[PDB]
Amino acid sequence: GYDRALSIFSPDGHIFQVEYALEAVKRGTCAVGVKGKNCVVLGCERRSTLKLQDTRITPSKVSKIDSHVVLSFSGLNADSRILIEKARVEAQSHRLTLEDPVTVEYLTRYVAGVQQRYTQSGGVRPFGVSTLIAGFDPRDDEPKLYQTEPSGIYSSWSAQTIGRNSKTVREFLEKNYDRKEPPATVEECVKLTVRSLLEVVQTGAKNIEITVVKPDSDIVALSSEEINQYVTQIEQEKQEQ
Amino acid sequence: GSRRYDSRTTIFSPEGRLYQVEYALESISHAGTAIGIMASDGIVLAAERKVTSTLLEQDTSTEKLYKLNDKIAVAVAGLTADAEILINTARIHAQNYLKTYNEDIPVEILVRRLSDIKQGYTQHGGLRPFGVSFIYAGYDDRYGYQLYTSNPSGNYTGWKAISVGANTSAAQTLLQMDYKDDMKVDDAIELALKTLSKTTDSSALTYDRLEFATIRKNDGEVYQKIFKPQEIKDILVKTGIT
Amino acid sequence: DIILGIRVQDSVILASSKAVTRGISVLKDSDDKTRQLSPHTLMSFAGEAGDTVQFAEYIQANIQLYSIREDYELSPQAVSSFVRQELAKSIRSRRPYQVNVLIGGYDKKKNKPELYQIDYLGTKVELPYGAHGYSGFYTFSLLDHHYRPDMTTEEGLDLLKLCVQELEKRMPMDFKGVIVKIVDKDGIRQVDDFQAQ
Amino acid sequence: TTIVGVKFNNGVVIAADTRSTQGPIVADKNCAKLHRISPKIWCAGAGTAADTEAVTQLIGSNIELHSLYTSREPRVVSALQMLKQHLFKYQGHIGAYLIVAGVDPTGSHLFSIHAHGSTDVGYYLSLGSGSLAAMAVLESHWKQDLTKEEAIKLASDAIQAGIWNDLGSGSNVDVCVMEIGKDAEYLRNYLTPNVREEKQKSYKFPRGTTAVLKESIVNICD
Amino acid sequence: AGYDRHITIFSPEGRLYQVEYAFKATNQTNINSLAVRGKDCTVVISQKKVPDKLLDPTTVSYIFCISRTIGMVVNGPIPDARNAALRAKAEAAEFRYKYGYDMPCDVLAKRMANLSQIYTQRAYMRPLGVILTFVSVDEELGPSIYKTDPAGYYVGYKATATGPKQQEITTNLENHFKKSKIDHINEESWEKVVEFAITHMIDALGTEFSKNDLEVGVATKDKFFTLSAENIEERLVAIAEQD
Amino acid sequence: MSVFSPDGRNFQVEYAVKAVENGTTSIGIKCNDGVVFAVEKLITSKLLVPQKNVKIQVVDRHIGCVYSGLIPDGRHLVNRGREEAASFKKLYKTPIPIPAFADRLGQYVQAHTLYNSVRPFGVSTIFGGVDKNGAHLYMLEPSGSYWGYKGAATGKGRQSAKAELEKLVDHHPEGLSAREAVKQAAKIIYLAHEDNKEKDFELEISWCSLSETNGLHKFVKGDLLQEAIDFAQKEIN
Amino acid sequence: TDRYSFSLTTFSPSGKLGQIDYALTAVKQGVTSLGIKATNGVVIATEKKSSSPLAMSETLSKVSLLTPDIGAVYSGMGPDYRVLVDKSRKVAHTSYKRIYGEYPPTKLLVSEVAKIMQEATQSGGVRPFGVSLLIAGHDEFNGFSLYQVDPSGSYFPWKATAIGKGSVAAKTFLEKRWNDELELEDAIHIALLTLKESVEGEFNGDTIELAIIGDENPDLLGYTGIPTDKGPRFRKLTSQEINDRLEAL
Amino acid sequence: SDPSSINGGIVVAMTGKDCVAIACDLRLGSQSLGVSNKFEKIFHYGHVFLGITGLATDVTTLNEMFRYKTNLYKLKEERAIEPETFTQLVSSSLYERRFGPYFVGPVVAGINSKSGKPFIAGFDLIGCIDEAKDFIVSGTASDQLFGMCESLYEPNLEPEDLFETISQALLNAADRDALSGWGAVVYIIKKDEVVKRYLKMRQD
Repeated sequence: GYDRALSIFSPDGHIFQVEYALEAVKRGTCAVGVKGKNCVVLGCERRSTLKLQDTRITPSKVSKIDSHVVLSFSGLNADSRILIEKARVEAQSHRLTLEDPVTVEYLTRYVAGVQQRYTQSGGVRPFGVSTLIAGFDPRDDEPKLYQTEPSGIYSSWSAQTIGRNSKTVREFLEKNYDRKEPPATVEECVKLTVRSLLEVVQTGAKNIEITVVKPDSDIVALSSEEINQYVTQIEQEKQEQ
Repeated sequence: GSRRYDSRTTIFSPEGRLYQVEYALESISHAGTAIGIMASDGIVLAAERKVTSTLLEQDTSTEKLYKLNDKIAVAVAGLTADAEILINTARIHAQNYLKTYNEDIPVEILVRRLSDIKQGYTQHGGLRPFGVSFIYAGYDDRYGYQLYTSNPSGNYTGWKAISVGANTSAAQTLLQMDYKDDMKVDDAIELALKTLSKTTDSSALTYDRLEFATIRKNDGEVYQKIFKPQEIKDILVKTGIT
Repeated sequence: DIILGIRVQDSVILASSKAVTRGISVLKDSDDKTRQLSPHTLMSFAGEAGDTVQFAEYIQANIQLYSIREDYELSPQAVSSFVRQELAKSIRSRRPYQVNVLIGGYDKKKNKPELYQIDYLGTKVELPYGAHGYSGFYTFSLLDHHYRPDMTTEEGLDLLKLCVQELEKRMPMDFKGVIVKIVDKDGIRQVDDFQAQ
Repeated sequence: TTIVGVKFNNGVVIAADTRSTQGPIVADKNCAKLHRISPKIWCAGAGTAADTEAVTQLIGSNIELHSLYTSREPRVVSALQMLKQHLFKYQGHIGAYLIVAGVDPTGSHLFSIHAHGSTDVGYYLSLGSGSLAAMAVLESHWKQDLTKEEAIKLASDAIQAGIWNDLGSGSNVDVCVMEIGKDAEYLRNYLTPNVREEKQKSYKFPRGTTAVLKESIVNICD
Repeated sequence: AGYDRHITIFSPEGRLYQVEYAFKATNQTNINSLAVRGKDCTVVISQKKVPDKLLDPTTVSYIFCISRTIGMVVNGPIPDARNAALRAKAEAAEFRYKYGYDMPCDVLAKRMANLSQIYTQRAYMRPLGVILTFVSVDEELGPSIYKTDPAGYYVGYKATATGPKQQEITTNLENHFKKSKIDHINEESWEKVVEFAITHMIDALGTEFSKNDLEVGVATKDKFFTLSAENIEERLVAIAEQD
Repeated sequence: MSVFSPDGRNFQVEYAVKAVENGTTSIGIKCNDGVVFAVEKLITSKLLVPQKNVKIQVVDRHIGCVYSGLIPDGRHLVNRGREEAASFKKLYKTPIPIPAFADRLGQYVQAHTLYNSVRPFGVSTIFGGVDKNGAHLYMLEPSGSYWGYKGAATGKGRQSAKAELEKLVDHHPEGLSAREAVKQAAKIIYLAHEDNKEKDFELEISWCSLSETNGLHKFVKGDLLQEAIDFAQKEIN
Repeated sequence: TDRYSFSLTTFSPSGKLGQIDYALTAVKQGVTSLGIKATNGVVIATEKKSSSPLAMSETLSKVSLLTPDIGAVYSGMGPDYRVLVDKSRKVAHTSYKRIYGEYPPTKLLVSEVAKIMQEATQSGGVRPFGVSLLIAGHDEFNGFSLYQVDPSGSYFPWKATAIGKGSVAAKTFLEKRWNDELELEDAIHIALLTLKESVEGEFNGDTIELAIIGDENPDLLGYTGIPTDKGPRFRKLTSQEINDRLEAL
Repeated sequence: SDPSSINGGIVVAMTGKDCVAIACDLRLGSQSLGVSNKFEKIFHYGHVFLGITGLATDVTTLNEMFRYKTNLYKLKEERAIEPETFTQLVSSSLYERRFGPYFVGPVVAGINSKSGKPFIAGFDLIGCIDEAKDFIVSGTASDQLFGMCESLYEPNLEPEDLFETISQALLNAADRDALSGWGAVVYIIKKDEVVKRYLKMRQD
């Protein structure tokens, strides 16, 4: 029925809609993910505004695709839900015809592929979302982290951030992440993740959420007391002149 | 040249927002206000109906509060007619779930469904989005009493207390001050009414201009009450607004 | 092939024949005719060749999807409601899935074990014990007699073994014995030692 | 079933028995085989009951809608036409043999409709198991130009013929009379010749006769 | 420019300019028609103009026999009028088949008017720039004139006229009916009713007509037909008696 | 394209006419028992193989069509026309009557003035033939308008033709022989060439007479054609 | 084929659904019509404004029966109203009579119509309906209802209201004349009085069209023999019946 | 062989003075094999009761279907659905699958909340309604149920007797059917209340 071309080339070679989709991401809550030696962590800014939320139920920014992979994101919330659902289905389907779960790249390629599809199809606008897929390939202990954009582009990163003020925390991660010595422990990697958020979050502890993924479907969400304990550690260091 | 009239209802603005969604929200800011408050043993819905006339049959006009099923209700802010289309889809999704699984639908599952339906008009079909913001009140056996909101963006979130329509900044501020987590239903009733009374663009808050409902606790089972115009008036007295 | 199931005090026990016969040759004496749908819900199955597994796997996958989406475990009741609902569609389908299943589960909320029998027409019924095909004919007589709702898992395994001896003695097909699995509050595990008890 | 239609000088009348059977069994000893399509167009059916009712109510739903659109009273030919075209499309798989009758602006009418799609016209007609018994009477006593009363007696005698001799039909006689000027008069159980004689003894049981294992109240409230 | 001028959508005034424009296109043939009713017949008169000598005058007509009983006259461009006659004929034929009887003049008018209404709501279709005046001697309502337009409107008339000088002709008849005090030309023969129509047209338009400047359709029970240049003239010679 | 201007007119249809007008000129003449069609074929160059670029089309066996304006549109319409005349014959047995056929095209062309996703035809089409009750000449405009004719013409030299055509109508009230009309139609093509004079032209005449062709549609070729050339060629001076 | 698969009714920066506002404006210009609810019946009415003294007013019905106990009336674009009655009549069967074997209740039918009217706002390539309907009706479990429906598909139940041209004036008039003890006869009388101010021309049983939903009329059923069917509650008045009440007035 | 003979069982309903009664057996067979002695074939929706004999998977589906439909009805109509309306609903619903029907014998039983009238009805698998005012039978022992009800029934029974009549009519019919029995249940319906009782019977 409705097939008008919403994503098309402008005279200088840009596809305006995709760019304006990234703009939506720019206004998303900073999402971040860094890889450890034997783990991967995902941190996520949450607006500080309403002390009136019900945090038990309000959709959380980090989502599981399978038991061994999660997806974080920035941009339009409602668009994200649609990417997640499609992802979890492809996950369950890949097991059903290959008898083995998806590799983090395959899942990513798949999701990025879907994003790409909305830039090149009629009647549809691209996804106003950019993502951070991370996990461990089955029976593998080498950690993985990817990012995808509305364009449909994707690539692997040792550490990455997306969203509002992402520009600033990558600045922090570029100077603070030694490739040769990646946060050995689970604790170092999480600390490093929080520190990069405290440049941007403003009243840190209260409005941060960290999720820790380790090999063999070992994923846990940190309870703010545990996260807060990391924020008091940050004072100590900085509080020494 | 049939393409000259296509308002392109599903595109992004340079800043990265969906014109049509923002504009839908704009008209929602003029709809009569609706409040939602959650207590430890019940939930409360309250709404100012902005269609007001003495000849209007209040005893009948189900304009803002509707029931999706036995344990879930909504409060509407926007185009009544739009909400009704969405309501009937939800009512069914509840019944399809019931039939498939023989358990009532958990409250979030139904919110997420209805919020995706909206998110779609947002990304394809080139149709205007549904001009509705919903407040969901429900109780299931997993998360107990729950409260949610959704808007034309297809985005939904959860709350302890929340408002939609006109004067939400105002209403939301008053809710932060006086809401406490231990609250008891009866307090929420008085808080919702007090709140509307101080945000109404009217000389006074009268029963004729209200719709009120509660979700409460036979035993171990949940009663859902819609107040008739007499009940709202009575309730208005005790509270000390009359 | 033999599909049996019995619900005791704090668990559900499933027995399922290990033979797979195609033609006049027994192609396999080791087949495990089951699938774990969810951490506390197990499903045995018997019926037409491909359909049997194609159905079992389809359900499993679907339940695994529901599990992830909601980050929750569906009650054994809801799973069987869903399963019937599918088999019910099959019957007026172009080509029906001819599969009979047993669904043993442990309801973590209500803390009781539950056993559901559903035949390929979508006939669900909830029982203390069940079977599909002729397995009922030789065993039921004994299960009617000894079965106690307060039985222990050990007591269950004995009454089960006795039912297996009857089948072994009076049933003209060699089914190469059963694989026994137990579903309880701690999940599902397999009794890898039923050759002697 | 035994059904008939008989034309009289100023209109038309139709009649039917009231025995409804499943094989040799009598499911209902008094059901109505007289169906209204429109106030003055009634229809008597035989064959598969669900079909005669569903194909009647359906056409009558449309006939109404048509009458509303066109602002004119519905005609027997419209109801005839719509019926046969439906039945035909279904190649006989809708088991509905009918006698459609009534008055409309163009005068009075009487038609037959077979499950396959064919229709016939006439002054006296019959369908069902009694189709032959009734017709034996009709051929015996129908004359041209008969009064409303002559016609009702005749249509009623043809259904008795059915009731008695035929085992496919029994119980009572229903009649609907459609006179050109007047309102249609549906006379349900116009005849009740078969009343069960008083039983030889009351079978009512001394309370408690029946063993009860357990009791319960049931909850309808909210 | 305005988009609300080009497709079938509301102006801020609550109007459809497209509909209004289609009303203008109806006068584009500068032809007037009129219809009146007898004691048991219905007559329509239309102006016929064949300025070009190269045109076969026998093939120039805005009167159509829709059904055997329904007749239709059109004020507007021939392509759209033909688009309508075809439809109407098709509808007339179908209604017969399905419901067992001849489509009544008023029903066809309602139907054709429902369709006209649709082009008025749907933006992909334009209205037809025509005004259909249907006529018959109905078996229930008797001699009948129902006329539909581009807005989807239709009503029944005692008599009517349509075209550029629609108005002159209309007030002529309104006047005639004040004295008459009735809803029809009290005449037993259709031949005298056709005469009457032609007279009041000559009066209303203030113009004399030859056998070739007119086109006449007539409805009687069971038949709707048109008169020839001869049937017309015989009728035209009769008007030379009193006047 | 389906838009009404405030006046009541449709500008697209009016423009489509412009495209017709600036095309070559074609005409048709109704004779006593048939019809004749002639068309002006401009020779842009010696490169065009003479008398092997046929522009007059045959529908069924008995209907001849000719068009001035956008040529491909004209074929689209003949193609449609051929389908139409075939369905008819398939159902009703008889070959399609001329008026019947004129309306089939009439309705189809009109349909292209109903929507704004569709463009109306860029041609006026002259056509006809013999049916069970006589000869018929028709002309159909981009608007779907069409009427029966005694004579018809359209294109660059239409007034030139129509002037000459009115004169035939007047100086022969009793009728017109099919052979007369062949010759006559050639003259009218030559006089219509005075306007489009800048280039050399080629003539193409087809006819459909009950006596001369049996009701079938056929091209005037060789012998009979050369004399029609002649009649006109030397009458021009 | 269609090409307008996109919405022709869209939100503006201010939050307005332009075309709905414009459709409402078309209804403003419509002829005054109104409804009044009584303890034992509902009444609806409007002025038969005629576009020619040669048209026969009787042929055009502005007051129409949807179901035996429900009736409608409008103000605005007639043709849009006409097609709505056809669609409304059918849905009353397809979505109800044909599955529950009974006519739908008043509030549900009004919903089926709002539903239709809604879709003309949101759907591909269409403008909203240019009418506001008043629907009067009675069902067994709710009693006599009075409903209004706008082009948006919004519907409100009323004790009495008026729409069209003189609407604010009429509702003003009605707001002071109505009360919960009215008897049909009295409401009929008030309706005629409200409509007097809304008419400049002649005012009689031929220039007025007025109908009611009240008692059941066996004389209007068409047949006898069935004791559980008493006739429709919708009853349209004749010119005569009206004038009897105009002398009295 | 016959889809209405695989699983078996029966349902029967009656009317007495100001009340109605509906009863069924509890068997679920798989042909000759007894499978469940707890298969209740009587369901309710608001104050309307429905019995469904026949093919168990269809019985179950229809309950699940009518539950759904009646809820959407209550939500919209704002009231509970009445027996007369429901009966029509069941018939539409069954005829909807005219050429692929559910293999069942439905029985409707309830009292009109408004009119205070006792009402009951029967149907064939394709919807044909029987609204007899005395009794309704259905299933694998429909032949026997007619036998019992015809001899044992009398109008205007008082609930406490109506209970005895229906109970004996079920019990003795079931005991002459190889595929019916394995326990039984009887509902007694009044405007005020509903009482449900399980009966003691032979288990062979």
